[PDB]
Amino acid sequence: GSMLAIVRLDRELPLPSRAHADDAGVDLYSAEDVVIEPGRRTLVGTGIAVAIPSGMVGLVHPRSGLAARVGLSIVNSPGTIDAGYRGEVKVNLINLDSEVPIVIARGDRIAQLLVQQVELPELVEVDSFDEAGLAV
Amino acid sequence: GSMLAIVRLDRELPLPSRAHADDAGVDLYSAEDVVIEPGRRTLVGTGIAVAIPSGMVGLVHPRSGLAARVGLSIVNSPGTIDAGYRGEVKVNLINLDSEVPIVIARGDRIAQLLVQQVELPELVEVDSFDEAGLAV
Amino acid sequence: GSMLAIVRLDRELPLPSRAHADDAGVDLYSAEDVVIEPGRRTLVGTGIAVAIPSGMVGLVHPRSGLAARVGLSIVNSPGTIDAGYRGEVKVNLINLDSEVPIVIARGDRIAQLLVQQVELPELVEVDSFDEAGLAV
Ligand SMILES: [Cl-]
Ligand SMILES: [Cl-]
Ligand SMILES: [Cl-]
Repeated sequence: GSMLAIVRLDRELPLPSRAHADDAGVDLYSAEDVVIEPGRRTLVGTGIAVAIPSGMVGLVHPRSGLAARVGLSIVNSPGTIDAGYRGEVKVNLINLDSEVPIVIARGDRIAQLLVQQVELPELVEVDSFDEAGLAV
Repeated sequence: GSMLAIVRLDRELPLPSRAHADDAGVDLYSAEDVVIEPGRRTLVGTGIAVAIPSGMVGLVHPRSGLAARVGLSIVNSPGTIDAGYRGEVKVNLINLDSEVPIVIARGDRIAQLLVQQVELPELVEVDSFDEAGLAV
Repeated sequence: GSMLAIVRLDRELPLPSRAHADDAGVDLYSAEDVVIEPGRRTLVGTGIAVAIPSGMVGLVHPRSGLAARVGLSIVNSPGTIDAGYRGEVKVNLINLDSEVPIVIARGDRIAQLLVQQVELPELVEVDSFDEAGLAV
């Protein structure tokens, strides 16, 4: 198997973990108590940092279920975390409901983190796609 | 090549299929007739279930083209389907238009399914990233 | 390493490039000057085309930072680009702010392009998941 190094910047939150072996995502928690009014957005810290491996990407998705059903989502979904980035993971949350505010308590699940391989091609300009080495 | 097992829970819908060999996504259909009013959302069944392989993830994306141009999207995009999950695939659809309802007929394309490899690291807490085995 | 062929359909825009070696995404630019009013959407050309390799997918994501903080996103995020598709990459942008228009100048960063491997299974119908060859 493999590992992902994680720092709890906020030591009072629980350590994120993969609940079941097959689960693509790991839930991340809110470091903040906030109320997001209808149609509004706010950047919320998760209180963790990660060391995504070289050649991979971290992907931050909204969650399904009750959270989605109340209209919680992420403005820039999917959020990306580069191997470079070892700062706090912060999530740009939006309330897509038109009438009902979303109350978020500190410790509440607000997003999930996936990890995948990523290709890192150098972009090479061509004048047209009539070049050797391209898909037919 | 490879295969993905699919169950038609709703036997009266057509079987989803990859239209062209290179297509990343396979279109999924609505099992329901519904009208989504401006700014509203609703959870809609696709009438299918899939068996995502161990070590992979299913990813449910909104479609481009006319659907996107009328403002159809998915609240929690991208939706994820774990190797665990063999229930019906349901899509949390939202109408992002401010004035015009979106009419969806049973059998209409409402999302696309991609399949990718996924990494499944165990999350290991560290006090800081000054540890052996990490990207430089 | 690897390469991705890119055509500048609009020769007056700068060539997109991976800013740092570990960056998952490459920023794409607007070929257009446009103002997106609150809650409105518009399809904007990037002035480039790409040749995604066989067996891979291009993924077009919204960007984090100031763009996300003003409410810029993509209706059908993540946008997908197939190995088939060698036309101009166009982005369905939406202003998720309720009050403040988003001004986009020609040359402004409006999205990022990731490249990943993708699985291309043939979908095979089964009557139930009680079949050989499936995850336990
Ligand atoms: Cl490059
Ligand atoms: Cl874990
Ligand atoms: Cl197929």
